[PDB]
Amino acid sequence: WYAQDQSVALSNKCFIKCADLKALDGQYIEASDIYSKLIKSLKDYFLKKGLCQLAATDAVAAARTLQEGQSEDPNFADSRESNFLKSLIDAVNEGDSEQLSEHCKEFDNFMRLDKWKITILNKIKESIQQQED
Amino acid sequence: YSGKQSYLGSIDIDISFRARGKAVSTVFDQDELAKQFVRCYESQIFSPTQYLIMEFQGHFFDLKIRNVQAIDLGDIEPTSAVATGIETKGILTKQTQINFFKGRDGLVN
Amino acid sequence: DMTNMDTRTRHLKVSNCPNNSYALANVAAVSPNDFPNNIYIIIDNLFVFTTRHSNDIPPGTIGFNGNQRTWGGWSLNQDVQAKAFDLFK
Repeated sequence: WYAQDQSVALSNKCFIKCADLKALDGQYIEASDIYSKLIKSLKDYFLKKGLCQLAATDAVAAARTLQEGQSEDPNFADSRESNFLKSLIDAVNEGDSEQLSEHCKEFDNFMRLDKWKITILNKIKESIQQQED
Repeated sequence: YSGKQSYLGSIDIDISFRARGKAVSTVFDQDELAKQFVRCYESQIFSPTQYLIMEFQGHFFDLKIRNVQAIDLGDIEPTSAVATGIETKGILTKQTQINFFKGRDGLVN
Repeated sequence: DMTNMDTRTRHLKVSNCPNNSYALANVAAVSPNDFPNNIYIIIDNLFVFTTRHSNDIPPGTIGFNGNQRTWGGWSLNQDVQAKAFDLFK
């Protein structure tokens, strides 16, 4: 309804709430799509998109989201968030859950992970450990 | 597509532990892996640089075709060079000269 | 009771354990039509296991956990020979 009213900022608040609740609810793909709409805070949107993709065992789409943000948005290219996302993708491709944990602790040390990121990161770790088992 | 070079004369596969924290240093026999690989993937078109997952001894391995040598059925002496490009293709057979090498992990011996 | 049993060899497939509780149970899960319940069976004349009736495994197949495959030098879907056992003799 806001998007019809051309209220971009409010509509963006709304789709942030929708995407966060969807991602917490296991609808990772749909949340990633809403994050694509929100992208089209930007650094944060890129991170979250990749994270949902990683919760959907979708490492390649996370890599593309990273590449998209790096090429299109210079502030995201050099950011800590892009570095965190590449490190997570590398861990996921490596099947290395402790490396994922280490990267999480580093990023927590420099940029506090809110409860949402912690939940999604735990889901990603669990998917790695399940593949290991 | 290939016309005559439709079989594999020699196929080299780099074998890695998918789970490298679980690694084992013992000497691996290429032939056992060859038997099970052919058993699992007989009569299939293969090209180099192909990522695959393969189970062996409860240890799962990523198998990456390094290079493919394509020969026709009838060459007593393999005259086709060991090619690395994706263009070369051949169907796996028991007589293929299978060579195995250090995986993406570099841990397998 | 192990006095009377069909000791005939069978060709059975290795498979993933049906679930973790079965792996903990350390009992070869077999269909009722395969062999009796609560009896010791040998495999390859070397690996001894305790049968237990299990409806999720069809006749002609045996379920194994990871440790047993590790011990036995086996991959999944590997065809093995299974026979009855009787340690006392």
